[PDB]
Parts: sequence; C-alpha cells; structure tokens
Amino acid sequence: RKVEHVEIAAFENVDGLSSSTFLNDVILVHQGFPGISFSEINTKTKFFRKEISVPVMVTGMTGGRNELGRINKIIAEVAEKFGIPMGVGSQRVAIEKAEARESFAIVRKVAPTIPIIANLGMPQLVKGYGLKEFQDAIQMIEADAIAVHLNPAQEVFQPEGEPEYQIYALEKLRDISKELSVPIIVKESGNGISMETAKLLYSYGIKNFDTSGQGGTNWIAIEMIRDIRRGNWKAESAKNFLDWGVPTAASIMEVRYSVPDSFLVGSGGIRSGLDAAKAIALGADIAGMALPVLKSAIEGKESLEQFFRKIIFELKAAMMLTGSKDVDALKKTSIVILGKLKEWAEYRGINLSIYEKVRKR
Amino acid sequence: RKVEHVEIAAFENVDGLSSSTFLNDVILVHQGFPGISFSEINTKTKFFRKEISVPVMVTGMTGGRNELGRINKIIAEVAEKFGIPMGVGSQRVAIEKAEARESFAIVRKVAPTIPIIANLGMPQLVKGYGLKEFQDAIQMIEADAIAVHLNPAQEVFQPEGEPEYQIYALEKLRDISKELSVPIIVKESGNGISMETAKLLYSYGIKNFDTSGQGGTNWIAIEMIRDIRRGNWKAESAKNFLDWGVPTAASIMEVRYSVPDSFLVGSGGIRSGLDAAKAIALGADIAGMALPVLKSAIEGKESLEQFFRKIIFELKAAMMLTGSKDVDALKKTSIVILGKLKEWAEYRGINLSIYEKVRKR
Amino acid sequence: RKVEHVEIAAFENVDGLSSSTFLNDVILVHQGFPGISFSEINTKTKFFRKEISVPVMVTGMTGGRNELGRINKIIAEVAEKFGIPMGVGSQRVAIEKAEARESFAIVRKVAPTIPIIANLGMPQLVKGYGLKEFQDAIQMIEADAIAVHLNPAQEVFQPEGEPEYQIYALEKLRDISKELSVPIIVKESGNGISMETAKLLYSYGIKNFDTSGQGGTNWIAIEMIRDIRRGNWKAESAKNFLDWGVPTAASIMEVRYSVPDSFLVGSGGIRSGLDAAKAIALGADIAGMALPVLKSAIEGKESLEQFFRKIIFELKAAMMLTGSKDVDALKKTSIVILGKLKEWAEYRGINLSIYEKVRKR
Amino acid sequence: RKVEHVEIAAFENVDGLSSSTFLNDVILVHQGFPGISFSEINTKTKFFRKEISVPVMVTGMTGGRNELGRINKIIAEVAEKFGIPMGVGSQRVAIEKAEARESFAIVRKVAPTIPIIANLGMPQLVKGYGLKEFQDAIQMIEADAIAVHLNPAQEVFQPEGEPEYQIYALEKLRDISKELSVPIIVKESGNGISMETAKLLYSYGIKNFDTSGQGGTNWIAIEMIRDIRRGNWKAESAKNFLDWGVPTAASIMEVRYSVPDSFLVGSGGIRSGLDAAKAIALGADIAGMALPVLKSAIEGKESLEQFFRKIIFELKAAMMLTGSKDVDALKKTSIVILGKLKEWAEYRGINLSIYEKVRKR
Ligand SMILES: Cc1cc2c(cc1C)N(C[C@H](O)[C@H](O)[C@H](O)COP(=O)(O)O)c1[nH]c(=O)[nH]c(=O)c1N2
Ligand SMILES: Cc1cc2c(cc1C)N(C[C@H](O)[C@H](O)[C@H](O)COP(=O)(O)O)c1[nH]c(=O)[nH]c(=O)c1N2
Ligand SMILES: Cc1cc2c(cc1C)N(C[C@H](O)[C@H](O)[C@H](O)COP(=O)(O)O)c1[nH]c(=O)[nH]c(=O)c1N2
Ligand SMILES: Cc1cc2c(cc1C)N(C[C@H](O)[C@H](O)[C@H](O)COP(=O)(O)O)c1[nH]c(=O)[nH]c(=O)c1N2
Repeated sequence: RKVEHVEIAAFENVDGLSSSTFLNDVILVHQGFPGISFSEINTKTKFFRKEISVPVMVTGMTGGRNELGRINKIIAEVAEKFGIPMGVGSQRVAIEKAEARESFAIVRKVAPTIPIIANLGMPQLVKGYGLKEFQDAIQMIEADAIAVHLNPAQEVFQPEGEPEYQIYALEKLRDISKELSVPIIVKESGNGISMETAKLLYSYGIKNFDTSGQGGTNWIAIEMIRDIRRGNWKAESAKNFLDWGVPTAASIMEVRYSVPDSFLVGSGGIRSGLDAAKAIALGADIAGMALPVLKSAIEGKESLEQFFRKIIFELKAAMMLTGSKDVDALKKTSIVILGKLKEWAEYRGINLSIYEKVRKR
Repeated sequence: RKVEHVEIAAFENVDGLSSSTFLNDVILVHQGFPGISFSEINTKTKFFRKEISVPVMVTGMTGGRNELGRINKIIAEVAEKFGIPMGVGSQRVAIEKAEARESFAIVRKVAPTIPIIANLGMPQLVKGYGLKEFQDAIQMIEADAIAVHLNPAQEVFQPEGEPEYQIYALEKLRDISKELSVPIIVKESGNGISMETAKLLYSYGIKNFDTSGQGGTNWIAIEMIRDIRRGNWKAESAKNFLDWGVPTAASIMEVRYSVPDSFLVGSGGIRSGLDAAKAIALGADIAGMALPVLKSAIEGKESLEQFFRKIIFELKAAMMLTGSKDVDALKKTSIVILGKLKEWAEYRGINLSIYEKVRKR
Repeated sequence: RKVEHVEIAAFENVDGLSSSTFLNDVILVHQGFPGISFSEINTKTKFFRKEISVPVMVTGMTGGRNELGRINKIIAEVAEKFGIPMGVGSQRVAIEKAEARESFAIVRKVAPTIPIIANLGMPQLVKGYGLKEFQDAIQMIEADAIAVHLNPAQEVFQPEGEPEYQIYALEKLRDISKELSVPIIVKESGNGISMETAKLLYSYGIKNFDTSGQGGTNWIAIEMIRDIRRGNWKAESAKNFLDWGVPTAASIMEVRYSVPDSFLVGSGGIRSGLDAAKAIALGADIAGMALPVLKSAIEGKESLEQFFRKIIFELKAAMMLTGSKDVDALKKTSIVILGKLKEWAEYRGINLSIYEKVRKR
Repeated sequence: RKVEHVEIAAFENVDGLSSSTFLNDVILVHQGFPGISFSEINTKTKFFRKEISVPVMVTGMTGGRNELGRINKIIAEVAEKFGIPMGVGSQRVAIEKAEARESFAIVRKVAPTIPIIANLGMPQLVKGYGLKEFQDAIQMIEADAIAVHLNPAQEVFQPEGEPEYQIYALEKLRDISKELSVPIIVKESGNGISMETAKLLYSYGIKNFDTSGQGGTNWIAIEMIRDIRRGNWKAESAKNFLDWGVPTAASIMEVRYSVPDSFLVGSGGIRSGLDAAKAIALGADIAGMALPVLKSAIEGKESLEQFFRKIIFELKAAMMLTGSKDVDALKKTSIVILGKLKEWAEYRGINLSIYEKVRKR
C-alpha cells in the first residue's frame, strides 16, 4: 500500500492532473539593474533552531519497508550534503511494528546535522495516539520537529475506511504540544490549507503550517487509480473531485494573511526554483517538495544531486533577476498577482494592500 | 411526442449542448481539518411537511402512456427506497384521457411515503384550467405539492403552437393557491428563473421556485432536433438560441437574492453530488435532477440505485471536505465565486456581501 | 470595381475575419414568465416620418451597373413586401454617368412605400460635391433620407488613392443639411463610430448615426484580397489591421452614451434576429444588415424572403423570451454585459449605471 | 559568439518564444472621421539635438568582425536614406582590439547625418571601464548618444560567466555622464524596465530609457539554445524562465508613470508600424526595433528598404485612422487598455486616470 502509493505517484500521471497551483498567476518583477552580483547571493535561512543552506525542504513521503528505507537513505544523504531539511513519511507502521523502524532511523544515521521532521496523521489522535507515540516518532529519528498530516480528501476516496477529524484531535494535539520538546507543523497532503483551517489550528496553539495545496501530486487522482485497479465504484466519484482543494498559491496567501506570524512551508506542486522563489515571495518562509524528489531518488543519488543543483540555480536565478541578495529580500521583492488568484483573494476578503504589508514582514 | 421527447433526451446529444450552468465558477473551500467524522454527516432535510433523507429531488419528466408509466414506476420505487422526493411529468394528458391516469398513479402505489409532486403547465391556466384540474392532478397521485412549469423557450421553437403567458395566468394561479391544500412550486424547464420573474411570481404569492437553469437538458436543442427531423425551417433559428437562458448557478443567486425567504430547488444540469453540494452552498435548499435519472431508469432499477448511491456519496464527500455536518452547515459553508458568474452577479446588482449574508441566513 | 467588391464580399471569406462585434458579451435576460403571448408581439417602429414593420433595415451596398441594379431590384421588392427600409450603395457613379441611374431608380419603382435611403461618401464633400449632388442622389430614388458614409480604413488599404477627411467636409455637410428636405444619417463601413467621432459629428448638427462596427463585413480584408490579387505590397500591411475598429456592440454603447438623443442604427455583423434584438436592447433604435442580404439576394427572391422570415422570427423569439411586447419594451429589457465589452466601456468612462438609464430613456 | 548570437536570432525560433509584449491588450480607438488627409500626416520627431524622419529607431545589435560590419553597413545606409536613428551592438570588442573598429566605424561613413548611438554593457562599469572607454566608443562612430545595456537575464543563463550589477556601476555611470558631451540611454535586452529600476536609474541622473521588454527577441531562449548545443545543464533551467520579464507594453507604462519626463524608446517585439503606433500612444517617444531589421538586412539592402516602407506605411495608417496629424497627436490619441495589461497596471499601483494625464501632458 505504502509501495502502491509510491509506484502510482512515481510512474502514473498524477502530478497536477486536472488541478492547478495558481502559480502561473504570480509574476516576480524583473529588475534590469539588480544592484547585486550573482556570487553575493545568500540562500541561508533559519529552520527552527538550525540554519539551513537553501529555503527549501523535502516534505514527508515514505518509510516502513526495506525498499522504502533505501529511497529514504538516498534522499537523506543528499539532503545532508545540500544542507536541506527532510521530513519522513507517516511513521504509524513503525510505531506498530519494530521491523519498520530501521527504514526511518537510517535517515538520521546518514544525515546527522540537517533538520529531520517526524510524521504522524491527525486521525491517529482520535484513534488513541498521544504523547508517547509522538515522542517515539520523534526519538526514532532524533527529529527537530514533528509534522501532523491532514489528508481527509485522500481518505474519502480511498477504497478502505473513512476520515475522522473530530475536534477532540486538536484538544489532544494542544496537550501534546505542551509536553513535546520539538515544534509541531500541521501539513495538508495535496488539497491545501484554508484560512478557516489555519485559524482553527492557530486557536489550538499551531503556529507552523505546510500548505500542501492542489496543483502538485493529486492524491484524489492516486486513490482514483487505486479504485480503478480494484473495480471499486468510488473511482468515478474521485474523477469529479480531481480539481478539489485550495491551490498552493491561494493557500500561501490565506495562511500568511490569516496568521501573519506563522512559520509557513509553501508546497504542493513546487517543481522548479522559480516555483520556489514565487512561493517565498508570496508569503512562504520555505518552499516544500515531495514528488520530484521521489522520482529523482528512484533514479539514483547522482540524479537527485543534479535535481537539487538545478532547483538551487533556478532559485538563485530568480533572486538575481529580482535584486534579492538574501531570502529576506526575496520575501519582500515586487510581484504581480493576476487572473484567478486575484479573483480568489478578492472574493475571500484578502485586501491586496494589507496583504502586501503582511507578506513583506 | 411525449415518447419523442424522452427518446431525444435519452439518446441524442442535448445535455449541456452549447450551454453552461456556470457551476464551474463556484468553488467550495476545502477544509483540511473538517472538525467532524464521515459517519456523523447527516443529509436529512425538510420538504414541506415531510422529512427527506437527502437534499435532492427528481424533478418532473414523464407519464401518459404505458411505457412512460413503467419508467415512472422504476424512478418512484427507487426514490422511495432512498427517501428522495419525486415530481411527475405534465399531467395534462391524464386530465384529458382516463387511460393516461395509471402511468401517473403507479408512482404513489410504489412510493407511499416520499413527497410526490404533481405537474401542470402555466399556459393551461390561460387555456381554461383552474382549481378542479389542479385538484385532479394532485388527487391522482396524492401529491404533497404541485409544480407549475414554465417552458416558453421550448414552445417558441417547437414545430407546433405558440407560447401564451398573459398575467391572467398568475391572477388565476393566485386564486387557485387559496383553495388548494398543498403548496405550489413554480419551475422553469431548462432556461432559468431570473430575478424579474421570481419577483413577479412572488408578488402573486409564489414562494417555492425550481430554477431549472441552462447548462443541463437543452430543450431548445431538443426542439431543434424535432424541427430538423421534420424539415421545419425553425431549426436553424433554434440553433442561434442554443445558449439562451439564465445559467443554473446565476439563477440560484438571482432567486435567493431577490426572494431571500423562498424555498428553492437548484436544478438544470445537476449531474453529480458535487454539483448538488455547490447548488445548495450557493443558496438552494435542495438540488433537482431530471435527465441523468431518466437515462439510469431506462437502463434499469439497479442502474438507478447505483446512480443515487454515487450522488449521495459525492454529496457527502463535499460535506466532509468542507466540514459540513449537516445540510444547514452546507448552506453556510465557505465558497469562492469567479469568472463569468462573478461578472453576471455584479452587472445584475447582486452585492456579493449582502449575498453572503442572505445565502447563509 | 463595384463588381469586384460584390464578388469578394459574396464569395470570399471576409465576414468577421479576425474581428468581433463584441455581441457575445451581451446577454438578454430570459424571462420564464414573459407576461405576454407570442401573437401580441408588435414589431412596428418609426423611421423618420414613416412607420416600418420591423426594427431592421438593409444598409447601402450597390448600384451602378445593370447586374448591380438587378440585385437592388430583388432587395427592394422583398424589403417592400416586408415593410423594411432599404439604403442603396454609393450613388457617385450615377451622379457622374446617366447610364448608371436606372440601377438605383429601379428601387423606388418596385418599392413605392418603404423608406429608401440615398448614399454618398464623406470624401466627396471635400472633392467638390455640394447641395445639388445631394439633391440629385435624393431625387433619383425619391429618398426619405441620405446616408453619408465614412470609409477611411478601406481607403487607406485599397490599391488606389488616399483618404481625405478635412473638417471642411463637415462645415459643408452642416450647410447642406440646412437646405435639404430629408434627414442625413452618417454611417461607417465596417470599422465603427467612436464617441469622439459621434460628438464631432453632433457638434455639426448630425443626430442620425449608423454604427457599422467591426465584426461583420471586413472591408480591410476585402482590400487586402484586392491587394493580393494585384501583387500590391499593402496586402501584408492590411493583414496587420484586420482587427482594427470599434466592435459593433462597443460602438452602439459609445454613440448612445455620448449622444443620448441620437437616432441610432446598430449594424456591422448583424446576422440573426438575436443579434438584432441585442443591438436594440443595447441602445440602437434599429438593427442594420448588408452582407447576408446580398448573399441571399444573389441566390434569389425566394431565398431572400426566407432570410427575412428567419430574422423576423428570431427577433420575435428574443422579444417573447424577454417579455418584450413591443420594440420599446425591448429597448429597456434586462441585459448582462460581460468580458471585453465590459472592460472596453469601463476604460472608456462609460459608467454602467448612467448607461442603463440612458439606453432605457 | 557574436556570430552565434546573430545566427540563432536570425535563423532559430526565438522571436516571442513563450513570451508576450502585452500589446494585444492595447487598442487604438478608430476615428471614422479622422479630420485630416493622409498626405498631411507628419512623422518627423526630435532625437536629442537632431530631427528624425520617423519616430522609430534601429536599436543596437552587432559589429566586431567583417561579416558583422557588412550587416551594420546595410542597416546604416538604409537608416540614413530613411532618416532613422541607428544604434550599434556592444563595442567592447573594439575597445579591446583595433581590428574590430572598422565594423563599427563603417556606420558613420555610410550614414553621415542620422543619430548614431554607441553601445557598452553595464557590467563593464564594474569591470573597470570608465570615461575613456566611453569616449572611445562615442568617438569611433561620432556617436550622438551612448546606450548602456542591461542584460542580467541573458548572463544568468549563458554557458559562461556570471552577472555583476553592484551599485558602484551606477555611481561610476553618474560620474561619466558629467564628463560626456553626448547623452546616455539605459536600455534592457529583452526582459524590460520596471519602475524600481527606472527610479533607481533616474536617482543617478538617467533620463533616457529604452524598455526592451519581453515579447520580442527572447534572449533567455537564445542562451537556452546555446546551452542545448553544448549539452550544458542550464538549458532546462532557461526553459523555466522563457516568460520571465516585464512585457514591453507594461514596461512603457511603468517607465512613463514613474519617470514622467523621461525620453522613452518603446522596444522589444515591435514588428509592425501598428506596434510602433501603440507603443507611442501608450507613452513611448519613439519605437525601437532590432530583430526584424537584422533579418531583412541579411536578405539585402532592397529587402530592408521594403521593410522600412512597410513599417512607415503601417505607422501612418494608424495615425490616419486615429486622426493623428503628427507624432504629438498620436501620443495623446484615445486608447483602450484591457486584459492582463490592465491587471498588471492595477496591481502595480498605476492609477489609470493619472496615467492618461501623464502619457499625454
Ligand atoms: C509517494 C508520496 C507519499 C506521501 C506523500 C507524497 C508522496 C508523493 N505525502 C504528501 C507530501 O508530503 C506533499 O504534501 C504532497 O505530495 C504535495 O507536494 P508535491 O506536489 O508532492 O511536491 C505525504 N504526506 C505526509 O504528511 N505523510 C506521508 O506519509 C505522505 N506520503
Ligand atoms: C424527458 C424529459 C421530459 C420532461 C422534462 C425533462 C426531461 C429530460 N422536464 C424538465 C425537467 O423537469 C427539468 O426542469 C430540466 O430537464 C432541467 O433539469 P435536468 O438538466 O434535466 O436535470 C419537464 N418539466 C416539467 O415540469 N414537466 C414535464 O412534463 C417535463 N418533461
Ligand atoms: C458588397 C457591399 C458593398 C458596400 C457595403 C457592403 C457590402 C457588403 N457597404 C457597407 C455596408 O453598408 C455595411 O455598413 C457594412 O458592410 C457592415 O454591415 P454588414 O456586416 O455587411 O451587415 C457600403 N456602405 C455604404 O455606405 N456605401 C456603399 O456603397 C457600400 N458598399
Ligand atoms: C542579434 C542581436 C544582437 C544584439 C541584440 C539584439 C539582437 C537581435 N541586442 C538587443 C536589442 O537591441 C533589443 O533591445 C532586443 O533585441 C529587443 O528588441 P527586438 O525584439 O529584437 O526588436 C543588443 N543590445 C545591445 O544593447 N547590445 C548588443 O550588442 C545587443 N546584441
């Protein structure tokens, strides 16, 4: 299943299927006189208590079997080489089975210095996970943070089970955050974070968000494919929901606007360093990527190293061409917002002038 | 003719031909933390004095011959099983001919508990139909309401006759509503209800509306096909009017805005539980369907049962993914309106902020 | 030349080539309760001192040779039969040559009652045409009005000569209008009348306008074809100007807004009774057509009679479906303006609310 | 390299590749009564201390080798014949190597009267070019002005080196402008001038700007091709930046708005006299062209003479059809701005009403 998800994501057509990030509606303003030289560009930024080399992270994907651990090992060793944070996939299977632990632990063996982010699902909190399970997920990889994932859309359309997101999960999460020695990030899984969800999470003490908006890996498409494969009836219902979700660009605006002091990962269809530059200029603190890192990792270590070189060059290209000497300058560089993203923001009450102010701090 | 209409609708290409519901311009905001579990979602709602299981109805289509009665029987027995209200097609032929009565009456034999809605055409009121004919339509199926249909566009382009909609029809309707023991719904037939028509109807005491907007079954197209078939000249005129009408989404807004306390069926191209959810979030109380139910019913009882299962699942998926525990929560869930629907509303003086208040209260 | 124009217009691809009327941006609001019956719809309207049967006119095209006279004869006898006003083409050639007179005069022989509109070009007034030439054009067909045509775009791109539009032409026109016993209409020839041109003309006493906007017969395209045919260099310059001009729908708004008491023909790409209905609802008093009437007339009398039957039926269909009992009701019926037409009006300072008032008063 | 650039630009598909000038969003309002005759249209304008025949210039491209000098010769002799100013390509190579001088000097031999504009790169000013190098570039062709070019986008993606744009380059430019006897123009190279860049340049004494926006020659695409040719990794990064830059139309508005008294060349994808007319009406003083002149020059002298005849005719056609008797009238002619250009301006704080005033006062 963990294998089926990786196989469908890697080898089927589910990246941006019938969906959109709205990042085509964001334009970074070109500066013919940048005021800087390329070699002075500094891409360093903070990630909680650590310093990272590039404002980019690999968000959680996998682990739980030996083949999955070996993808994890490739990603972690390259992320370590580049000074990039790495999230692991859901650790539930390793909480339940001790054999599954090594496919996660290998990450910290091979990547001793970079931030490592643990992973459990929100529904677990209503299915009897609490402090201990969180502490075990964290300890298992000596995590610097834990991501708690929201995936209700995926769960609605998958052949098995049904989503459970009672508010008790948040009361529980809020208690756990009291006893935990590392921060919690709340992340979506391809369908995005709205302002109602961001505000609700914030009222429970959540300050760190990962948008994971639509336009990237389409998890409803992935479950549609799983349903097709088993002749399950839900397949054609999933098809009607292929464009369901908040587009990544809209989600970045919604979280930055509604929680101005959040620490924000902009992810969900980040595929180039230009996407990453746009996500940051729009209001993210860092850009997150999952699928393209998986596909590269599967090809090999050297393929993944080339991938990160390309992303970093493209990010720096966008910084050079906007006169942004550092990540901070990029966060306040000039942009244009047009088209559907503009209409979305307007309808949603995002005053574009107070937005400009909020994103530039 | 009643057969010709069924055959063209079922088997020719007239569903959304050159027309649009504007429902693509409506987005339901995804909630990554729904605040509920799937199993607590409650789809029950009121339909006049009865409780229905799902905020969906089958709107009037057919009856008047044995083969038509057997489609009615299938739809009625499945609607009964699902707790879904059902309208019958125009009852004129059974007012005139006693042989035609059974093809309507069968509906109540097979569906004893659900709301059943009778049907006569508005032009009949200027052609000498009154209280007695309405009472007979109602009594024939022990109806819980009567739909009075507007189809002037269909009548303009059909080979035979000409439309007649003098206001005397409404004075008469208003008198009838005084003596009748069930409510009157006024419905269109594929071309939509505007705010001028809604307000006029309302000034005569009409409080129940069924939008039946363009973007679904194209009745102008159906008449175009009948015209082509008989070498009638009007065919190419009908072709020019294929996109005539108020789109379903715009018609929902117009009626909810201009008559805030209306009981409102949003129909005309509702083809999925997602369309149904959108129509309800926009301001409808319930969503209506006709064509897709016909096509399923023609395939058989089990085909139609699977159809309703799919609609209901898709509806609940939208409720789940929006954090709507019940139909009432759905009616006030967050939306985005973009594109042509937005421009339509603006031009039509629909202040989007007072609209939000009206559709949510 | 007069024949080459007819031949290119009738048989080449120049109708709406790379151009647009903007009439797709105008929607007539459907009224599902019209409040009228089809048979009470009255299409009569005033045309100066005469009453016409339909708010439609055939605008000027041809005359000057026997074959051209025989097209004129067909158009005139059918327009007479339908109670429709008819303009003739430029009469210059018959002012110059007595042989050319009959191909214009035939129109009045065969159409003794309808309004007939004479035709001369604005540039003629700067090439020494005056009162007498106007009187002779008028007397030659016992005209009820004279159209003075603007065609600078055609003249710029045609193989021969160059346009001349000095204001002296207007001083002269203004003097002529003093001595003339019939009104002057100023018309364009495919490229439309702006507010600056309308206000200038109005300051010289012109109150009757015919928009002749882009989207219909593309005269720049016709001249491009003439250029291609003779290996003239201007062909590829004409190609760059194919979409030059004010779209018909924008031109109707611009003239109605800037001269609220104008008598206005909305023409340029009117191809159905729906186009005609839209043009009138937008602000025109009557709709004009040229090319489709030519093409039909060339096929024959019976073909042209069917053409007008179709136009008239489509017009009345739009009146029915909008609850318009007469032309006046149509002029104030509810519309929606979207898309590029809306952007054009906004940029051009056409306040949509003062526009509504002006088109309806 | 200088030849590789010419060969790719001339013979590969890089003109407007995945980019747009936004000039489709600018409409000149047609005037059916122009108020002028074609033969009185006056295209003369000022270019610093000289008078030019047409408000058009050939912007800098080439020089430095014999084959390049012979293209320069053709352009220069034709520009001289038409009274059109001409810029030369970067003179760096001729500052370094005396053999390279003649391929620039030939321009002044063959074009003794027209304005000739020298050329050096902004990065040279941080690599130790100063007063003397500027004087030598100017003296070598008896230049009437010197252009300093911004090409950071091209430099980012080219196989070799890295862009350097420290502000020291501007302090140095400011000093040089004090000792130079001819004006400095700052120009981009296909990616456009923003308001931040224009204002910064202005604060250092720059008053003359050449937009060189995206939508014309795509220099990122040219470097992409150079990269593909050498199997360089940056090719696929360049591909992601193909649409990077300020569109020419947006750049004209940004410079005119932020520096209302600037002398402004509108260039980047000017391909017809209609484009040139639109650029000028929008806010440019003159329109600039490079690529289409190169392509014509390569075909031959007579081909380039035909090219200029066509541009001039198209320009005058736009002036005739807007009632613009001279260049000054064109600068204040009526326009419509729509679509993405309108959204760009609005987002960028370009108040359209104060814009109207600035572009025509
Ligand atoms: C194969 C694979 C498997 C997983 C995912 C991704 C993929 C591709 N993602 C979601 C991921 O972190 C991310 O939010 C989305 O994929 C959107 O980003 P991309 O469009 O993939 O860059 C994910 N999320 C998480 O929180 N827990 C998990 O275990 C998984 N598993
Ligand atoms: C074959 C058939 C026949 C009928 C219709 C429909 C179809 C498909 N409809 C109109 C129907 O109730 C509905 O308003 C429209 O068809 C729009 O909804 P759908 O797009 O079909 O869901 C209709 N309406 C009604 O009030 N009286 C009737 O007799 C009929 N007849
Ligand atoms: C063959 C032919 C010849 C002429 C024309 C048209 C055609 C098709 N038109 C212009 C005509 O009256 C009308 O304004 C435009 O053609 C736009 O209307 P349509 O799009 O053709 O309906 C025209 N106008 C006019 O004032 N004097 C003329 O002599 C002619 N000649
Ligand atoms: C082959 C060639 C070579 C050069 C260029 C152009 C081309 C086509 N351009 C840029 C040019 O002046 C202009 O700003 C852009 O090309 C945009 O205009 P067009 O879209 O080409 O009209 C250019 N500009 C400059 O300032 N110095 C230079 O040496 C060059 N070299």
